[PDB]
Amino acid sequence: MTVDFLSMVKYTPLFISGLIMTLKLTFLAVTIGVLMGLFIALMKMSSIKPIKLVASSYIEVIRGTPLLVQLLLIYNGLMQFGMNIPAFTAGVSALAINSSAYVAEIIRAGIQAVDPGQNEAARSLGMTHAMAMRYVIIPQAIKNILPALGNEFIVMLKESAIVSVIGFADLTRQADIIQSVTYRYFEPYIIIAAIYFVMTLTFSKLLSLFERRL
Amino acid sequence: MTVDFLSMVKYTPLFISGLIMTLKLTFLAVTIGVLMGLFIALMKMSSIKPIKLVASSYIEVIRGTPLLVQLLLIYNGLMQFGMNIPAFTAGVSALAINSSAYVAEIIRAGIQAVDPGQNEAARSLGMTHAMAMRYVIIPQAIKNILPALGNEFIVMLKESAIVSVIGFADLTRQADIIQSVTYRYFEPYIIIAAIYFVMTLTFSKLLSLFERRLR
Amino acid sequence: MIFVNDVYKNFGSLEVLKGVTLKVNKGEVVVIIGPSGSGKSTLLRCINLLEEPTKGEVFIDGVKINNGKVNINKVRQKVGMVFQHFNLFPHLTAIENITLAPVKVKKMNKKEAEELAVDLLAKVGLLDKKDQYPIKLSGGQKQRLAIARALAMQPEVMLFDEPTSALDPEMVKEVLNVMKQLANEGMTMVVVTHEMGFAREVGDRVIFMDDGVIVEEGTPEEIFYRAKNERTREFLSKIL
Amino acid sequence: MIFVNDVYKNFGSLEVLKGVTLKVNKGEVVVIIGPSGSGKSTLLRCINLLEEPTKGEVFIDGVKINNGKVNINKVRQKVGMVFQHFNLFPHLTAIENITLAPVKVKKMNKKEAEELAVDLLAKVGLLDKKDQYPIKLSGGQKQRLAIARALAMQPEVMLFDEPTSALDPEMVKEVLNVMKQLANEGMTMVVVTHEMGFAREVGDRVIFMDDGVIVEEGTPEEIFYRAKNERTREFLSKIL
Ligand SMILES: Nc1ncnc2c1ncn2[C@@H]1O[C@H](COP(=O)(O)OP(=O)(O)OP(=O)(O)O)[C@@H](O)[C@H]1O
Ligand SMILES: Nc1ncnc2c1ncn2[C@@H]1O[C@H](COP(=O)(O)OP(=O)(O)OP(=O)(O)O)[C@@H](O)[C@H]1O
Repeated sequence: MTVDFLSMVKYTPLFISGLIMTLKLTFLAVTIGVLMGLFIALMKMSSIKPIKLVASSYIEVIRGTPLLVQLLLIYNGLMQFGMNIPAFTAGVSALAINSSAYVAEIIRAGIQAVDPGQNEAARSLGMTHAMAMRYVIIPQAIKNILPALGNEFIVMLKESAIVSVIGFADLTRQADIIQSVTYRYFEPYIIIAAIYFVMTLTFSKLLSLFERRL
Repeated sequence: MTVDFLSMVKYTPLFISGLIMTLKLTFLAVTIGVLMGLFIALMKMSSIKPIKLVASSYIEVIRGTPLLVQLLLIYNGLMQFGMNIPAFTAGVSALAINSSAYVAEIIRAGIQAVDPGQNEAARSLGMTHAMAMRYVIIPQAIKNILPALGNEFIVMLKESAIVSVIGFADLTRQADIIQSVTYRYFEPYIIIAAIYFVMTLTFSKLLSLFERRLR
Repeated sequence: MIFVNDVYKNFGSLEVLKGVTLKVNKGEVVVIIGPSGSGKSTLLRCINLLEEPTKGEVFIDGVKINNGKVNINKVRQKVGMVFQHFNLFPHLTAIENITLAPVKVKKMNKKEAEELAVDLLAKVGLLDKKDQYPIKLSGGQKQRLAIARALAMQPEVMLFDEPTSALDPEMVKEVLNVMKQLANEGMTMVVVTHEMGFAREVGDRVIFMDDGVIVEEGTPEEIFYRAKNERTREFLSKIL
Repeated sequence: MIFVNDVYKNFGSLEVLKGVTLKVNKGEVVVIIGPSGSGKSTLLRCINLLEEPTKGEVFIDGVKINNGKVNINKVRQKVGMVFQHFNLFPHLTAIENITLAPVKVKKMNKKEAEELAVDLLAKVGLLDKKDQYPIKLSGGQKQRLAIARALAMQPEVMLFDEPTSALDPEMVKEVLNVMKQLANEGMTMVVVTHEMGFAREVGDRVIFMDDGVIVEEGTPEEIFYRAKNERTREFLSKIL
């Protein structure tokens, strides 16, 4: 028809449900993506030439490849093997995976970021690569990484709206659900977009405010 | 059943067609997005408080908001007004718009990037903000900006696989199309993903190569 | 000529200039010295309005230039500035650096501006380098070239913000020599420097700043041999 | 003790050391000088293998350390290094900076290391600053703290790679003094510096490098007052 937002008010429980779904999806996908990513990083630092090459290729592949295709590849691609994984787990796996590569590059970058001088001071005082890393470099690379991570999570939120297409009851899916009973697409989107926005701002507020502390 | 890529071979014309569509979509969306972003930038440089405030809010919103929701908002959201825009034009618009914000921020950053010393030398030589800008500052920001743009396009390529869900015949959509006649999803995806990879590598390589030529 | 009248300056909570007065008349070579953070380069920079005083006023040639009712570009046409870091234009060649402002600000004739530049280049001993780009120049070649550029807009005063501080030691003489030559030619100079040799050799007046204030001032030999104030002595003691 | 034997070094196409030999024995204070790019800090950094010679060998205490068949972590225990840019550890306190390596490399007693640090802090006059972080420290304070830290591992030789050049001039005396004091106490020192006063006052031997080579070397007074080589005199005229 023509615009009516006031009619949209009754559907709040849906949106709130959608949001809580987007949160629960991302919080878990990042959490996994992180732990996965720390692991992939360590592989690229390994002296063993094979392991570093795999982690290098793994990282190079995921980053150079669409999240969507990674989503569909797990969900649709895995069916013909008698696999029926829920939309939820597909999205988490897809995200924790896309997540993992970028987390593995943030780690590496936060280390290379600490001044090469710090290392030289440490080695030149007799400390071994091990010790230098533990007591000097790492404690300092951490302050490099946490900002880029929290900022990744913030990105993963926008990201996660794509698993809507797999029929997951996330914030983006609620527009389909709503319009089915209202024939309205516009208003439920503007609302959802506005919700994504406020989520972005807020985390960005807390992300930069936590950053100014370090 | 079990993995069989060899059966996928006959579908080459489809993939080749999917790619050429991915290319046509991204290329146009960027071409517009850039010019669009360039315009948004100038607005954020306006002395005029209203114009600067809108371009800032525009940029703030598009970046802090999902591409998907932007796609759907254009496609699905516009139906109820008697609007039926093709998937193609919808995907382009969504990209050119999402693109435009990151372009307006790439530009501003490429300018802020050139040493504040340069403006000072020029201003201290009698040159006005205008002159300083034309003859000294901008020529140097360009070498900052072209790299970040070309790097944006590469991102616009991965991005564009999303217009498949809107039923656009892009490279990702080819996996649905194929499976309708094969009941295979896995192989056609691994293929499409492999194509996306190779497109990435190729462009990233030429992007870095063009960087060393400027800097 | 130049008259900085009791200016103050903040950068946020940071009080850098805490009430400073500076008069310099035509022909003077006035050298400003002091510990880091004293306010030296900020004072030096209020002169051509590269900084805006939180308070106080600066008059050059009798006219207040920080009232916002005056064309600031036509002010900097008269007031030259040499930079600690050279701040050359990297995309332009040696000549191109020099001729840019005159051709575009003064609207000089390109042929005339081209002949001016080759003169200045010879003056600062860089003629053989006229076409090369700022990056093939030594730090010493750089600063001398920067000086040529500043002069080509023919100022009545030249501001020097530590023109030797980012130079390898074997490179400081040549830049200091050029500066001295100008002093000898009667150019009005305000100079902020660590090089007390310069003040000794061609300075007319020496200003000692400390903690955002001018704590003492006089002639080179006054300050360097007979400094009255304890902070002056203390500072000089560490550096001479 | 130290024996850098005919080493060469490249950085890509860049030839920095073009065959250099340097022997230094217990007690000598050897100061290396020269123009930018002469090879000075690269030589100094081959000593404890902070650089690996493209060719040639370095022995410390008679044993080759760049044959890949030696524990370099046990080498840098003997050869100390003070850096131009201080390289203190930000997240650690003054004492924490000093006490770290001894505790973790030597496995020292924490109460013992505290007194070593407090001795050293006191020695270099940073006692009131023991629990400050390497931030509330002036650049001069920083380098003295760095020096205490190196000393706490009690090396037999100290490498000084331009310990003063990133210091405001009011800050150079105090650090140079600590250096003099160490020399006076008999510490073996190789020092790369721009401060010829130090070379004069405490140098036992002075090496003049130019273009990746030792072009001339002799005592402070031989080099500063009776230099035989033309390139030696030319360099010295620009700096002195
Ligand atoms: N562009 C700027 N914005 C804010 N603060 C500045 C700026 N430039 C310098 N400062 C600060 O002003 C203070 C005074 O420094 P300034 O360089 O003006 O005087 P100085 O220390 O005597 O000179 P120098 O540092 O050149 O020896 C310092 O604390 C410095 O950090
Ligand atoms: N790729 C490189 N890596 C490290 N050092 C290099 C490289 N290329 C050139 N160098 C220079 O080789 C120099 C040999 O020292 P030298 O004293 O001659 O140079 P300098 O520019 O005066 O610097 P400094 O006086 O700080 O040593 C080193 O100081 C260093 O700056």
